[PDB]
Amino acid sequence: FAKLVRPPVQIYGIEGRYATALYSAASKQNKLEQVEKELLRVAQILKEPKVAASIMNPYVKRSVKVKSLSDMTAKEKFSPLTSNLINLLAENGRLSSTPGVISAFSTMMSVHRGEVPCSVTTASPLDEATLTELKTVLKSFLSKGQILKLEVKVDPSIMGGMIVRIGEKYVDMSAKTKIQKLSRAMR
Amino acid sequence: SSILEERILGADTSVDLEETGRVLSIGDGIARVHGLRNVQAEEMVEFSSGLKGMSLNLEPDNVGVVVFGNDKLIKEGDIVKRTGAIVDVPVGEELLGRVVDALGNAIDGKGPIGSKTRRRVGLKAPGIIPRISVREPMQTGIKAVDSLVPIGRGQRELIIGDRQTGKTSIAIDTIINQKRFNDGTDEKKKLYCIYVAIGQKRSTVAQLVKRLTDADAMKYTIVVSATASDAAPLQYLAPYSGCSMGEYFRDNGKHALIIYDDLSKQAVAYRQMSLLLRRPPGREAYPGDVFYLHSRLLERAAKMNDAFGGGSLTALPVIETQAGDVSAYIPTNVISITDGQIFLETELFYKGIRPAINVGLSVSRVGSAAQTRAMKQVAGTMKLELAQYREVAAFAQFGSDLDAATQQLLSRGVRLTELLKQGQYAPMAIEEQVAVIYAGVRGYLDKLEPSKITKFENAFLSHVISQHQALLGKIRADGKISEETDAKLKEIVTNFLAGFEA
Amino acid sequence: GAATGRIVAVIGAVVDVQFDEGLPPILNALEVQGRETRLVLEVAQHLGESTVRTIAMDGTEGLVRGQKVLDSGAPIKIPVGPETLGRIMNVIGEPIDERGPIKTKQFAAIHAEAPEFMEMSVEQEILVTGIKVVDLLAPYAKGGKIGLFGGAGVGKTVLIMELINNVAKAHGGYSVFAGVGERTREGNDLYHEMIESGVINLKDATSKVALVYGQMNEPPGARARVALTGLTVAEYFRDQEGQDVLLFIDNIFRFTQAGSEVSALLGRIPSAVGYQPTLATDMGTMQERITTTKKGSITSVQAIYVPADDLTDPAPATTFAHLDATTVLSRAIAELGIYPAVDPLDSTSRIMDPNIVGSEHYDVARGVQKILQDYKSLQDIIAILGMDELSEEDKLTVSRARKIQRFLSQPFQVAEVFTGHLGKLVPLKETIKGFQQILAGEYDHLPEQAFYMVGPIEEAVAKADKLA
Amino acid sequence: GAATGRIVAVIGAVVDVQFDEGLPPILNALEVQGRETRLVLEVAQHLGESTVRTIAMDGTEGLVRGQKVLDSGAPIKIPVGPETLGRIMNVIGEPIDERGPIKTKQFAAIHAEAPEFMEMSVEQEILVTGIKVVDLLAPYAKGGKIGLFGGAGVGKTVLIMELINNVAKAHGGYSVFAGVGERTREGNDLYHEMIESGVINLKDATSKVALVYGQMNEPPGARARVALTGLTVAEYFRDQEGQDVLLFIDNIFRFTQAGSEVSALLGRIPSAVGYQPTLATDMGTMQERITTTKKGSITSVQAIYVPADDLTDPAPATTFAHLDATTVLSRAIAELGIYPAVDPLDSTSRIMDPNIVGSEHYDVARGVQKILQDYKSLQDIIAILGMDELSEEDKLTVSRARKIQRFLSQPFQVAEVFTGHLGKLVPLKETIKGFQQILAGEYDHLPEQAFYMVGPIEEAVAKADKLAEEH
Amino acid sequence: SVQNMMRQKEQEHMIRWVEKHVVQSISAQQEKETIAKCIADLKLLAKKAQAQ
Ligand SMILES: Nc1ncnc2c1ncn2[C@@H]1O[C@H](COP(=O)(O)OP(=O)(O)OP(=O)(O)O)[C@@H](O)[C@H]1O
Ligand SMILES: Nc1ncnc2c1ncn2[C@@H]1O[C@H](COP(=O)(O)OP(=O)(O)O)[C@@H](O)[C@H]1O
Ligand SMILES: Nc1ncnc2c1ncn2[C@@H]1O[C@H](COP(=O)(O)OP(=O)(O)O)[C@@H](O)[C@H]1O
Ligand SMILES: [Mg+2]
Ligand SMILES: [Mg+2]
Ligand SMILES: [Mg+2]
Repeated sequence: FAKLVRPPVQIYGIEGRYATALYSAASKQNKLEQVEKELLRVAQILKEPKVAASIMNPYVKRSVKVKSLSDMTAKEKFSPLTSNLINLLAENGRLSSTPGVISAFSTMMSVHRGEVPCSVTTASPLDEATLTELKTVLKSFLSKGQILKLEVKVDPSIMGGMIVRIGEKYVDMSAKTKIQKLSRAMR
Repeated sequence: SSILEERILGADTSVDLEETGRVLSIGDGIARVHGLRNVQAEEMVEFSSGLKGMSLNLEPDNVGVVVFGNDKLIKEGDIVKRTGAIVDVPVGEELLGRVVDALGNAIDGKGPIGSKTRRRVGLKAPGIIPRISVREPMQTGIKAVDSLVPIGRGQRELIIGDRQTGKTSIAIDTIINQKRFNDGTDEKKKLYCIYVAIGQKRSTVAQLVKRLTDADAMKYTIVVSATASDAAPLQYLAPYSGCSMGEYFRDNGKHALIIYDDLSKQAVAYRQMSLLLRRPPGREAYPGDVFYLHSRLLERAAKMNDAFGGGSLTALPVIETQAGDVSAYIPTNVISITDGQIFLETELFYKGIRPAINVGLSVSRVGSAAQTRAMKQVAGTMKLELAQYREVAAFAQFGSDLDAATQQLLSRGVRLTELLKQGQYAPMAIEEQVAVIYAGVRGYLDKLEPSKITKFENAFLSHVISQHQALLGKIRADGKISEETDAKLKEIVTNFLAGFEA
Repeated sequence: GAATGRIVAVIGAVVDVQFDEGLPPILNALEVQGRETRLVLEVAQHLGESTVRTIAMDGTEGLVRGQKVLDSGAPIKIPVGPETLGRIMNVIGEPIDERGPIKTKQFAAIHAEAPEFMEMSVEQEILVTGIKVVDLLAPYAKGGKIGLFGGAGVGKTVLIMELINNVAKAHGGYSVFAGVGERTREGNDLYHEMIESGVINLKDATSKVALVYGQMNEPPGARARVALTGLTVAEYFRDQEGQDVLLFIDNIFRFTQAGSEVSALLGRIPSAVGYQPTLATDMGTMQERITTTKKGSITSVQAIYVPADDLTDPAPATTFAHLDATTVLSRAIAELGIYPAVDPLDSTSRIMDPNIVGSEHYDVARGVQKILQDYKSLQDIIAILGMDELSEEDKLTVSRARKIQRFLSQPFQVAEVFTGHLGKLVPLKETIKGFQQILAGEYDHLPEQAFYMVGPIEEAVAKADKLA
Repeated sequence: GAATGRIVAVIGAVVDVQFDEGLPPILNALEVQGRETRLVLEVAQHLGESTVRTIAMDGTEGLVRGQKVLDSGAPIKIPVGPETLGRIMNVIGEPIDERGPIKTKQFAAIHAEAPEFMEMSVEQEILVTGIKVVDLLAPYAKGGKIGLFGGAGVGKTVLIMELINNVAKAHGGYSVFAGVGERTREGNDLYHEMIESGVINLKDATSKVALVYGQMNEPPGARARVALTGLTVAEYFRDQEGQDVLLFIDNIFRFTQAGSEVSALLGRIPSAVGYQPTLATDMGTMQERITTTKKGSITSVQAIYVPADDLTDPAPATTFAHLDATTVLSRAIAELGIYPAVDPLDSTSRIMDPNIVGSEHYDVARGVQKILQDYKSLQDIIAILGMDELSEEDKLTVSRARKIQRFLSQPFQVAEVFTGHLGKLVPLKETIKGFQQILAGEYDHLPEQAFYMVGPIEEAVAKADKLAEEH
Repeated sequence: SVQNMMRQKEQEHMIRWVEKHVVQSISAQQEKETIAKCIADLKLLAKKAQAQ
């Protein structure tokens, strides 16, 4: 056997077996930034009431789901190493988990330049003068030549603060600090 | 009130970045946590609500975590934090006279314990160089223990038997009986004690603190308590925490004692806690390393050499067995870790021998025979006179008559058997033991009746403490029973026997 | 409407349910919409990515996938108060006496914690019952747990119908009965025997006993939780009213037998002979709330079943650490005819003590076990060889310990309808006096058929007077 | 360093590592970085995608995933040679006695193969230890293999520390004591019982023993490889130097039993009563390296714990074939005060043979065992008929048999702190002569209490005169 | 024994009065929360500065 390029996520399960065999095969010949553009076009033709009618049908035939997608994957735009991959999943019986692999390849390819975004969870939204700081003072932490991304979700049970999660960091400043006043009642 | 306001100004609201793992499941105590990259094994992790837990399994996808508490405040999607410390409990002499839970928080309500030093529950037993042999005695005050099956200081002795035979009472007369040394003057005859309650309901442990506080026994012990209501990772952690307060004493000079009541309930808290972590079962669904569970515990009970401090740490593990069968799985794995045993039975308890000790089977590696010098004289001959009895005294159906030949020897046993019986929560001393044992082996009781020897004992014992106090002080001071001390006792038994029954 | 969920999988009584936002915390209640009756699901697990696994209280037949499920917000709550007396309930607290609703001012959740260390009461006394085997050898207390271990067909409930007939009449406070997994005609003859005898009053508010019932027809998510229901009506009468309540439980084994029937389907590797991995933590969370405390006093009497007549089985043999008294019954005793078939050698107490039970009583206690053990320790030789190869002293612990076994059998009040013999109650002081006259040897001429099924000791010489 | 792997899964004492470049073979050693103590992991399986499954030799606390792992290129390499005498050593070959390091010039990797069929010395001898049950009924052999069975508390640490006194001081060759998982208390006596007795000398270079100690406070992967650090020091003295060695191991059941503690965590289906499915294979891989070839000799004495006195257990009953001589201690005999507890009707040797020990030694020890099996058929009659119903010939049997049973007992020298008696050491020519006369009838006129705890038969008449004078 | 029990019943009520009253007092404020956010920025601005 041979050694392979290490993906910077290393997920597990039935996704990350096939979603690393694709990352290692396409990182050879430097086919990396191209192949995500082709995997997002099979990511639209999978959801079709004739294509998805037999991509998850058990009772069609073991063989005719191999010729029907191989004729489909080659003619319209592309003939890269993905045409072998769709032929590889279909030859094994893993056609049901096909949307799982591309959602697994996307999170594996995103970290090659991405951030795994933070999650500010405070209140009803804010103005521009207090948000463009937190979209810039959250860039002062990382410092590795990167372009940050973010999510926002509103929760009122946190009464008077904001929680944020840069990766797996969780600097919590909120109204948990009422429960921390148990030490007054704790002798 | 000034107390609540001063507690709230001393509170520190420090904030820092944690290291944090989202929860993926929570059921029956196990919380498989996504995230938690740099976590150690056996690290203490802290949930959001105030709970606490210990990450046992490491795995590439998830991280198995068991909870010290209750799993109903924890919902999928929670936050698990990082402390940064393998699991440790407070330690010191400042815990003396308290009842504490399995992580060192007081459940008596006398307040916060002021403790300064913290010691792990997973530390290592000392090896071959820093020990020494067993020089000293440990007095229990039982008369069947101190004479026939003695226990040195630093020796693991196993009290084994059924339910409701005397296993807890044997190890609580021992707690009471060291009252006389602890108010004395020398710092090398004391014995500080520790009781670990595993799998016991709170209407037994709050009742044993009563029995230990009228006799003022609680001023020199600690009670580490993990009741049957606790989480199954809290009954597993309790003897490893109680043994680590014992090694404040032993690693600083003094002498400790520790009772595990019991160790058949620290095993079914390991069988359950490590089946829900998906570990494959062994025999009786016990894990692979129940022998490694008990062995890494019972080897800290050392006896250090005198260039380290010379301190000792006795241990008295209790084991409950089913139907009196000693060939089970967890009994035999712990018979072969301890130096000697005390086999408590049921047919001894009911025929009348209480404390129900099988003195035939209660073997003991004698601990360099540190019985004491005077007891060696009277219980050396007692050991052989009782052994001579047991070979020949099991007929219950007589046909022939040999009063010159056999019936003299078996009359010496029933006078020494009915001498060995005792009461409850009233333990003797050693020179009050030498006196009453002197009168049994020297033929000074063969003209009584055996239904009057228990009555003969207390009238004898009250006469010697009252009228003969300077006699017994020459046995305790000089150690031995001297030949002139043999002379003075020869009249006292016969003067009392002249006017005992009148 | 905090959350909406659809059934996803159904295996027996373990319904799976997926939510979309607002996951319920563990041991909430969920309401299944679209049924004729009430169907309440109680959350047990959290299986990952917005999906819970629940255990259902009633039957699950007729459920389809996608069927909606609504979130209550709270655990199973029941109406508790002084109007609960004389009413029968089920696991979710609905009146099954067909006499209309139960209207109280407050509601009590099924799941609550245990009392602390510093809320325990240590004071012990003696509750004299009127049974010779229990008064002499193993005395009950006033505020402590009691167990009645026994097989199938020995007498664990005829014995519990006496400790109502002797203690719940002369009681001053209230009373609570619970039926966990035993048969339903016996739960009907406790309604038509407490209405006739004035304990249930159908017409006003002068009733003493409460009732709670989940029997052996329910699904096993109900038998696993009916015992926490009668345990909650017997805590309001302790903490908030401050009374002295009794509590009779029969049978408490089915809290555990019907907990290893839903533990296989939750995805758990089994422990020894087939039981759940958590056998002895759920028992120590139910039993740690049945306590006497500083605010009241509950005097528990629990009947316990031993499977296939085995006392080393893991379900009976972990109950023993939670008791104070113990009355191990036996089968081979009851083949002779000694009823109540109590094992005198296996039954204990914590108050049998010379300072508590009195130093005269304590010596008739330990002195009658000594003569009983010595009859057992010769049964090897008597069975093979014969009676006639014994000494003369050990033909006098054999003939005196067969007069003592027969003088422990008493006719009960509840058993008059079986055999037609008058139920006898003895006092305490006439049993100590009546055993010292068998130990000292005053009755050594009377036969052994005269000490059998009589009350106080003067009937033994009267039965001996009859046969001549 | 090569193949600096990384840790992924620490579940118990079974760590799995993942290698980027170079996969190491089975049975190697791996070095976990960044720890102040030395933790050694040995490779055991190859899983796929370049991950191996190892076993730690120490505590697995503080093992964070993603931690580097080096590789040495060989199995564990201990010190060996002549300078390892009077020392105590670890499983991975380190000092544990605080005397400094072991300065040797030769290392031996602990995984070797059993010597072939054409390197097998065939000769038998005899060996005299001094005990009247060993030398009469189950005699040893110079170069044989000797196993000491029996339960817990019957006398195996005494009978093995008495033979260290008897044989291993009057011997020209060397000895090794390997402690495979026993009480650390008992590993402090024998270190000090042999400093005052000259076998260990702490200032000069004339010691004659080497110690290997990994005890029962150790994780169960390190209690499976002190059985092999023993017979790697005890093989350099046989092969390389042409000497003669003695092998003392206590206890060898903890080698098997510590392989059942990591079987299912490795990934195997467990066999019968709970043991690993490789019982008689990992055992016989080790018990064939303890042999006498044609370059030297080894006389091996191993203590064998029988769990719960159950001899038909699979851990002892697969050890009865790797041994020449079995001495089986019972417990129903040591309850009668008889010491050594050795069962007369269950011990057995190979050289009990009328062509090696002679046709006078053989006729005696086949009449001692024949009168003791004649006893047990009478003990079932006594329990019903009583003693004074028997005939006058059968009364003569019970009296001699109780005289023989008491004469098999002998006061050891290491019972001078337990019983207070004085020790014996009986020669072989007196052992045969004494037992020959009790069967004849030349001591039918004595009490039985003369024979209890004596040496030669001439001391058993010097007691029957003192009993009659003090009468 | 009466002096101590009436202190214990008073102590728990005194705690819950301060605790249950602060829930509405922290909920009503709307101007100081904007003050509370800028210091929460400045704490995080201070927090990343000591790391790197
Ligand atoms: N020295 C004694 N003499 C007579 N009776 C005793 C003595 N010690 C204890 N007992 C009695 O024996 C009974 C059982 O004792 P104990 O509670 O210590 O047993 P146990 O086996 O520890 O109980 P458990 O099985 O619940 O742990 C108690 O009722 C006690 O009063
Ligand atoms: N005191 C008694 N006197 C006579 N017969 C009894 C007595 N107690 C029990 N029995 C007999 O034993 C049976 C016991 O069954 P019961 O007590 O109803 O339930 P369980 O099977 O739980 O013991 C009764 O039907 C009755 O025939
Ligand atoms: N000469 C002797 N013969 C038989 N037993 C003895 C003798 N001297 C002492 N003993 C006792 O027998 C016990 C045997 O235990 P030991 O041999 O040390 O461990 P093991 O459990 O490995 O057999 C010792 O505790 C000791 O007290
Ligand atoms: Mg106990
Ligand atoms: Mg019934
Ligand atoms: Mg040993």
